[PDB]
This record gives sequence, C-alpha cells and structure tokens, in this order.
Amino acid sequence: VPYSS
Amino acid sequence: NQVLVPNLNPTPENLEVVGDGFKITSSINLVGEEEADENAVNALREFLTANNIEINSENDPNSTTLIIGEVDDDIPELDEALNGTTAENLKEEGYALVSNDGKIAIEGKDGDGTFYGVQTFKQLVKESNIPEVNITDYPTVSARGIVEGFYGTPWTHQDRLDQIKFYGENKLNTYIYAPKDDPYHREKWREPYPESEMQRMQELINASAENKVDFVFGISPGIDIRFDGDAGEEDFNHLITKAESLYDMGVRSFAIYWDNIQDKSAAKHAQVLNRFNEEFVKAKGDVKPLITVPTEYDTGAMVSNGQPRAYTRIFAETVDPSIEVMWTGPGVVTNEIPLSDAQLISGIYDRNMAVWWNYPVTDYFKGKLALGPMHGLDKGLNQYVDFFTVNPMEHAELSKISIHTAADYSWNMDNYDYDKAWNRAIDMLYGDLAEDMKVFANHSTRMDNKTWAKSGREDAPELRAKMDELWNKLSSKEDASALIEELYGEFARMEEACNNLKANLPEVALEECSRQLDELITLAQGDKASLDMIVAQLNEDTEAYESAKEIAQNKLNTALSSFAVISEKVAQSFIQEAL
Ligand SMILES: *[C@@H]1O[C@H](CO)[C@@H](O)[C@H](O)[C@H]1NC(C)=O
Repeated sequence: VPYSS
Repeated sequence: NQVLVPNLNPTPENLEVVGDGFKITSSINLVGEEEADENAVNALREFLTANNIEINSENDPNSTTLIIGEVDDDIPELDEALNGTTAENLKEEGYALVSNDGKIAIEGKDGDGTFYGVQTFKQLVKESNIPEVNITDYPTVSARGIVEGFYGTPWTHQDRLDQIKFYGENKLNTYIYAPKDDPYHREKWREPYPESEMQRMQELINASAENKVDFVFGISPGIDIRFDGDAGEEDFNHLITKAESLYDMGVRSFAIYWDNIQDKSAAKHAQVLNRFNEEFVKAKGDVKPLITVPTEYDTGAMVSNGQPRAYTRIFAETVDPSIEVMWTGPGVVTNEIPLSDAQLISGIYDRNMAVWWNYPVTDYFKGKLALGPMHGLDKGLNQYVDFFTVNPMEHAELSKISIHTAADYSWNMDNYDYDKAWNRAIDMLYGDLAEDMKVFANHSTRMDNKTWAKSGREDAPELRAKMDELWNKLSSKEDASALIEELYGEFARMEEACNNLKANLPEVALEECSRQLDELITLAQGDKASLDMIVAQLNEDTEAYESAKEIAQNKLNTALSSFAVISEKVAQSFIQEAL
C-alpha cells in the first residue's frame, strides 16, 4: 500500500 | 517619500521603523566580507549582481555602506553601525540588522545568523529602496524544514536543488532525504548508490551547505534487517558503510526510520539506534543528533488510555536521550496537534519531540492539491517540540505555498496567523497572479479521504457560509435576490481566475495544477446552473429549470469522474445540494 494505512 | 516595509517571510521577531527609508546607490561600500560567513557573502554577492549594484574597489564616502559579520568577528566598524543594537545575546541562528542614514549593518549571532540577516536584507530591498529599520531576530524552533518522505515519484534532482534555494531564502534549515520509493533508501537499503547517483548527492550536499540547510540522509532498513548474531553485525555494518559514504561527501546529519513495517521489535530498533549513535554519531564528533521515527508514530498508535502501548514504552525506555524522535501528532494525518498531545508524548519520551507533519503530502489522495497554510498546530508547541518538518507533495512547486507558511510558523511561532501567512505565501510566490491564485487555491486547502486522513483549513469557508445562508433564506422564504446576485459574482470570479491562471501560470506551476484548474472551472459552471435552477423554481419556469438541471448534472458528472479533486464540500457539494 503506497500510503500510511 | 517614505519606503514601506515589504512582505517578509518569516516574520522577524523585533522590527521597528526608525526612518523614512533610503535608495541604495549604484555601487556600495562593502565592509567585513573577508571575515564574515562565506555563504552569507556569496548570497549577498548574487543579490547585488542580480540587481545591478556594484561593489566599490575603494571606499567612496558618497555611497551606501553595508557592514556584515558575526559577533565573534573583531570588527569595530560593525558595532558602531548597529547603534547599540547587538546579536550577542540572541540564540543561535539569530541576527541583528540595522539600516539608517545610508548604512546597512548585519550581525549574525553565528554564520547561520549572518546568512539569515542577508535573507531578510534581500526581502527588504525593492528597486533599490530599503526602509530604515532596527531588527533583532531569531527562530522559535531550532530545526525547521522538510522531510521528503512520501510515497510516489520522488522529487527530481532539479526539484531538490530549487527547493534548497527556497529553504535558504525562507530560513528553513533542515532537509531530510527519505523518499519511500527510492530503492536505495528502503527496498534495497543495503546497496550502495551507483557512481552517478553519488555525483547527484554531492551536488545536493554542496547546495545545502551553500544555503545553510542541514541535509539529513535518511535510511529505512526495517523491512528486512537482522538484529542477532553474525547477520546482525553484517546488517549493522551495512548501515555504517552507507552512512560513511555520505559522511565522506559532506553529510553531517543522519536519520534511521522504522515507520510502516511489520517488525515491532522495539528494543532491537532502539538498540540499532544507540549503537549507531555511539559508533558513528559521537565517534565522528561533528555529526548532529540522530533522528528517528518509531514504528508507532502517531498518538493513537502510541498511546492507549493515557498510557503507552508495549512498543512505545519499550522504545522510549531504551532509546538514548540524545536521539531526536519524530511523531506525526494525534494521527498520521490529523486536524490538530493540541498542546496537550505534545505534552503527553514528550512525557513518555522525556525529551523535546520532533514533528513529522503530514501536510501538504497527498500520496493517500493524489487527485487533490493541498495548498493551504499550516493549520491546527498549537502556537505554544515550542514548549515540547524543538524540531519541525513538513512532508510535502510529490509536486515540488506547489508545495511551496504550504512550506512558506511552515517557515513562518516555526520561525516566529506565537505571532503566526495562518490566514495572513497563507495570503503572504501566495503574494510573495505568485506576483501579478497572486489574487487569482488565491481564488483557486482557496478551494484546495482541505484534505479528507473520508476515513483515516483528515487535515487542513476548510475549503473556501466564507463561500460555504453564503451557500448555507442561501439555503436558510429559501426554506424560511426570505428575499434572497441580494445573496443570489452576490453568488453569481463569486462563481463567475472562480471561472475568470482559473481561466487567467491557465493562460498565464508559468509551466512549472501550470503542469502541477492544470487538471484541478479544469475541475474548478467545471464546478463553477455547475454552481452557476445550480443558481439558475433556484431562480427558475422561484419564478415557476419549468422549461428553464429542467434546462439548468441538465447542465448542472452534466458538470457534476464531469467532476465526479475527473481524477482531479477540488472543493468537495463547497463548489462540488453545492451542486449536489441543489439537485
Ligand atoms: C505515513 O504517512 C504519510 C502519508 O501517506 C506518508 O507519506 C509517510 O511516509 C508515512 N510515515 C509517516 C511517519 O508519516
């Protein structure tokens, strides 16, 4: 996943 | 007659107008340049050359005189020019600046300070006119700047060099190199940069030093690092080798990052950090405190019922007090860092914290531009925070708006007015196009992915207020035609500004926001049809209503399938409300 989740 | 003080960024702590101002002569006497900071003098030399001001070979008493130096230089002619004002008692990076009676004196508390005195000087001068002022100035937060730590296409070499100039000019002193998708940063952290990347790093390090920016070389080995036995040695030695080859090009700040990884071995993370701090940072002697970010790095992930989670407690217990520790606030991307959240986290860590502020980063919602000011960060934050960095967009140019305000907030924290800062950011950056850029940008300040990520000033709040008022007036049947006309004007204006931006923005800005310019023009047209709907319903003209309804649905349909996202809760939502 290309973000912070 | 008089010369006004122009827009300055950051806001100097103390500034007094002491005279009418004066015009600086064709050529000036420069004094102190031999002992003064090499970078301050070069900065000053470039500005003089760019503005056709020559430096005299031999003192001419009929010419402006500019004296420059640090406290720790023995230059009496400078102390005479400051007229009893001094940088001696200021914190590091502070400076004094005085222009009166045809003399400009700049005295830095240190070299960084002298460079910053030159920056302010540069902002004060317009067409050779300078006001006469007495300034003493210094930063609230001692580390201020940017972490390039987003997911997505890293900034280019040309982007970074231009950013570093921009930081220098706005007294930001920190740039952390940590892009998630640089393979040698993270995915393949063990591997050396190739010769040519090393040459690009060298240029970056040089430009950083030139602009008084601490280039921080980050590394994120948490994906697959081994902590125990011979594998632990070997993997630790890979950190040392990597850091050493950046030390060897001139890097003096380092960061080891543990965010967004499956392994939650707190003690082992903190042990890697401490070992590196002893064997590298302290051994070298001229290296700045080590920076880190723990695997739990927002309050929600760090704290449970006022009391730290297992990871955090162990990390904090072990991580050496000298190490800088970053956290993002109450969430990864959140409205606020209240003073009490800082107090809480600084409590657990028992040190002043560092903020990794995830705005204007947009890697989690790429269709929207985050173009607002620093917003929601408490003005007393300096009490628990001594290190402040923003995470910008993968779009370097338009990040400049938000970063400009970051410079103001971290330099002079308690004076910070987000709306005034935001206006100043756009005025200073956009020149002739400022007023239009404000119209557009004003719709693109709020970030909301509808789940975990929410931050930023609300989109065009004054316009929402008018929209809200209109619905109230219609449902309580009051005469709305004054509001209606006012609203036609705003929507027309959005369209006109956006069409002017499209025609006139230089390529470097235009290629970052052209899709969102089309989006807002579309929505403005749908808001206009939305009003035509309101009017037709009032006038009982079904023909004209069905016709405006179709148009309004056609604009909304375009916007909903756009990649571009803008003004969701204002321009967009107005069409939805009217439908
Ligand atoms: C997670 O959050 C942001 C937003 O997606 C991301 O850019 C960053 O790399 C991650 N880490 C931290 C510490 O915010």
